[PDB]
Amino acid sequence: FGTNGFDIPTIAIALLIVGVIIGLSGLILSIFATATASAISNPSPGTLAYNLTHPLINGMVSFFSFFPTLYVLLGVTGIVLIAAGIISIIMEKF
Amino acid sequence: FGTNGFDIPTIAIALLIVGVIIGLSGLILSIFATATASAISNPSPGTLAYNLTHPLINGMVSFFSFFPTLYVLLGVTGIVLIAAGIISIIMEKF
Amino acid sequence: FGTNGFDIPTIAIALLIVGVIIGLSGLILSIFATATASAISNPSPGTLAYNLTHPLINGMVSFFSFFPTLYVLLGVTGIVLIAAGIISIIMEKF
Amino acid sequence: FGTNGFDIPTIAIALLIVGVIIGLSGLILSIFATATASAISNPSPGTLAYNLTHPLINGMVSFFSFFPTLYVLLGVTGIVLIAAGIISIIMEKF
Amino acid sequence: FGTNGFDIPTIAIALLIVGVIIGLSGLILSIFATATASAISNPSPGTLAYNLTHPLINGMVSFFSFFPTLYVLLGVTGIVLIAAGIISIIMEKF
Amino acid sequence: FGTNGFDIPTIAIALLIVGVIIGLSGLILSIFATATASAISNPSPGTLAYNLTHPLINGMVSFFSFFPTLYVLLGVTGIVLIAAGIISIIMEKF
Amino acid sequence: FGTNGFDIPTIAIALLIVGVIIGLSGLILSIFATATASAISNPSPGTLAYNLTHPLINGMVSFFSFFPTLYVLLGVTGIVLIAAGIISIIMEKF
Repeated sequence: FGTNGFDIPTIAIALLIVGVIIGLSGLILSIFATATASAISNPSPGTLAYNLTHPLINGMVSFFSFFPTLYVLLGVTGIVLIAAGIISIIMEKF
Repeated sequence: FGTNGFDIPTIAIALLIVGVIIGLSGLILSIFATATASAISNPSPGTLAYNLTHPLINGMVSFFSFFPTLYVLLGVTGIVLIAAGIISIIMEKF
Repeated sequence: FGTNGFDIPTIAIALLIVGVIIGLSGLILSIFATATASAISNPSPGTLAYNLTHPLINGMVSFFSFFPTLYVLLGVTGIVLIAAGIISIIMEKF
Repeated sequence: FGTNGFDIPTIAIALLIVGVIIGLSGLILSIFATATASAISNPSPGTLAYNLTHPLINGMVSFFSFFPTLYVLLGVTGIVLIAAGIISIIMEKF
Repeated sequence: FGTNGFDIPTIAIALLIVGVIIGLSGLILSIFATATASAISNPSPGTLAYNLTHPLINGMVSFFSFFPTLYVLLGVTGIVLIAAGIISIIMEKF
Repeated sequence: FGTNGFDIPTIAIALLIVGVIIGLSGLILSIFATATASAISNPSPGTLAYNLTHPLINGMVSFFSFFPTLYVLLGVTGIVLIAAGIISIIMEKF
Repeated sequence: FGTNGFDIPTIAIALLIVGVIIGLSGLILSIFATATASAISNPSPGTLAYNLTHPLINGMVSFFSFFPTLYVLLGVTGIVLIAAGIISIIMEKF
């Protein structure tokens, strides 16, 4: 069901695959982050260990804050692909 | 039953395939999302784990909100294809 | 019974095939949709699972609402084909 | 009684086999589950053994709740197969 | 008594075979289902064994409810075959 | 009863095997966990043995809490397999 | 009196053998169970010997309750065999 490479069933299973992969990734990251939070303690506000450890958790927070926008881009990409498929169909179907 | 590649029975089974695939994808995603919701807990509003986990679920929500429009495009595509088939029939059938 | 490729018995069996295929497709989709409806539950209006699952069923509803017009186009196509056959007969039969 | 591989008697005995196998599986699982229920006791709501054992029975319940939908899919599959056989007969029988 | 592969006596014995096989299958399934019904008991409405066993009998009921439509398809198939035989006779007998 | 490797009776006995194995595993783990609970005692809240033993039982509890989600994944896997079988049937059965 | 291995007199003597063997087995088991019942006494409800002996008689009762279903399966098996013989006769007798 297509013209050259645009196959709606193929697109459907592609959406299936991306959705399930994203779900599993989120699940794994949440589970692992729980373990990380359990592992690290809070020694003291101003001792040696605090100076040693604080920037690490800061970078953790930063990167995990960067993720959402990445997910947004991943979401938008598929609309572009499907639109291109529609346009390619239109171009030489007539 | 056609002229070059437009076969109404073929289109019918194509619709069959896309419909069943979409149904199965929705079923699987709903079932898996139930498991995800069960797995992740709510630690606290302001502790370390909250900072660690919140953007992930935010991205989850975002992507799952992006899906509906994708399904809409997938729905519209077939009308374009069938219209092109009708026009191609008309062009050289007379 | 025809001139070049227009054969009324062939058209008859073509109608046979398309009708039976459409019937089977509708039957299968209804049966599967019953199972889908049974499988998915309603967790709560505002919890995590609702946010996780609602757009999926929304897209389901949308696509299944798109189907009827597709069936309409499929229905109209055959009239065009048969009319073209009649015109082709008329053109060089005299 | 068929064309290439579609044999109604073969389909009949296939249905025979699947039905009897499903019956035996259900019988065995029910009998074994009775023994499981008899074996495990209820120590106390909050002691060590409860913490040790509860998630296991929870997973038991979950998986046994997953079975019904699997049986539904197994039921639907045969309709698809028989429909395909009918369509294949129709295609080249004329 | 035929043209290429359509033999009315062969069709007759084919109907014989399918009928007797279906009868035997129904007989065996009914006899075995009686034994299944005798074997499984009703422990209690809400105890562990009920949670352990109920979905199994639910799936049993579902699949056995799916059978009738399958038998209907099996019944309809032969009409298609015999009609195709008649049409094939007509095509080149004249 | 299939096309290449999808055999409904084979799937049925596969479900049989997985169900019975899961039942036996749960039975064995519950029985053994009872013995574990009986064996270990509670020395005192703050003595040497408590410091020596508490993290071990903590890890026990953690892992046994991880099991349920694993069982959930195992449950979901079969739906994916059966759906793929149905789709593979549909693809080239017509 | 048969085609390849299906011999009605052989089946008759086979039924003879199975019936007489089952009768003798039942006779022997009943006679021996009478002796068992005579041998074991009832010491007291709560003394050492009761704790020592009760699960044994419980298992006795359980296994003897399992026998009836086994006899049912043994009964059903022969119908399957004879039906297969009839079908095999039908297949190539014509």
